[PDB]
Amino acid sequence: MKPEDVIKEQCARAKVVAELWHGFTGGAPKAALENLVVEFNKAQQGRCVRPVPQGGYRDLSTKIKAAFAAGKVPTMAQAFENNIALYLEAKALLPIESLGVKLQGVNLTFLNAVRFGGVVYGVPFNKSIQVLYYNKDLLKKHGVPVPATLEEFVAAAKKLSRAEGGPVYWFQPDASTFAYFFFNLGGSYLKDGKLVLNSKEAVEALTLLQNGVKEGWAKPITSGAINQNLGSGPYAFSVDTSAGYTYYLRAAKFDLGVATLPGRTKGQPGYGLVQGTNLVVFRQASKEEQAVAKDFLEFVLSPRAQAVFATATGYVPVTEGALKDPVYQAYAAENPDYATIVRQSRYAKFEPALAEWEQIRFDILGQAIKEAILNKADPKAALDRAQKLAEDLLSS
Ligand SMILES: Nc1nc2c(ncn2[C@@H]2O[C@H](COP(=O)(O)O[C@H]3[C@@H](O)[C@H](n4ccc(=O)[nH]c4=O)O[C@@H]3CO)[C@H]3CC(O)(O)C[C@H]32)c(=O)[nH]1
Ligand code: NA
Repeated sequence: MKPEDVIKEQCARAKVVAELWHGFTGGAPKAALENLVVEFNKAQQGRCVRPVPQGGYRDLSTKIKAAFAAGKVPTMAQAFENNIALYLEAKALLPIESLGVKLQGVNLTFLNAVRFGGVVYGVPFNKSIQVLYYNKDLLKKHGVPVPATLEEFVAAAKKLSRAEGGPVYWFQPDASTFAYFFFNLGGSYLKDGKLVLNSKEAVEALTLLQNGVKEGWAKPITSGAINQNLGSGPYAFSVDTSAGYTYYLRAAKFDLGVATLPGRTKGQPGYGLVQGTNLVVFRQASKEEQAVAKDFLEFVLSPRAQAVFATATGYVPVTEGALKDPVYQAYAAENPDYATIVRQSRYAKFEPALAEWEQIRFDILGQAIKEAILNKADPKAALDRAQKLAEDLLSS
């Protein structure tokens, strides 16, 4: 019996059920969420959370949009910072501390990101950082150190690619991969509060990827996740969400490494994109539903729940207390990758929290990166188009 079967049963015998719409399609993240919910439901007296899978995160936002039109929101959902900004336009969200959920010791990297007009509207739950995944076997084979700088990263990819006869830096042509290169070549999306997609650092970042493809050291992955493509051709590195850890581990036929991101200099690791989601609570939910939300959120923020979630998935523990939990400690003592993910979570950048950001990152920025990388569109012309489309979307 799967944990979602156990939850369906707990929920059947409950007098209040708080629905939690999420965007986990399976693997470790879906299992860890459900296991956490099973445990919460068991300590309650007929008060339950029902996790409802809505597809991926994009399917999730579309389902929540539909929910607003219909006037039937769930009690909780996962949200990106930009989803929070959008739901706040609708005034759809309960201030988190109005529930009496205590947030002291939540990492300010995550807590800052859920604060709008000084008010916290989300609980950091499943927060990821990009890390460098690598093939320790293939690097040892050719005597190539883990690269510490972007310069060493490009040299390693070129040297390994020539040795193995194939592009060893694997990347998705998407906003998430672009963010790593953009941020770490000095880029910033907002200039005096205006969204700029076509700055010289944008052009430089997209050019580096496109030159990578031409020169034969960067391999665009067009079909499924990087971890879904492992096994065809030599692989040295990717830059990818920490929540892909269990996916990399299950798929890898080689000894998997995790490192901090290459930076401009050895003085500091590069910045990683913060991804995954916060839990929000909808004004429309009943007093009783909101009360279960309140208890669920205190449970999810407990050191044990965060320790178990983070060690099962590769997400970043969102609390100082999680790091002092002995379950976390015992995982970290036998697996240094958990410390690597925490170390990398210190060098952490967000995309803009604009209501329209979801549409822009996929259908505009995402497209322009695909045009340059897959159709050999001029990097600057592809981003000049993106800038034009985003300004049309954002205008007035
Ligand atoms: N809607 C919307 N999505 C957004 C936004 N910002 C970023 N993202 C997407 O967040 C994903 C990273 O979030 P994360 O929770 O760190 O990782 C996910 C999965 O990515 C990852 N996974 C799943 C299957 C698999 O084979 N491998 C694997 O690594 O496991 C986790 C649960 O699904 C990226 C994925 C993307 O959709 O291509 C674009 C990115 C936004 O603002 N809105
Ligand atoms: Na999955």
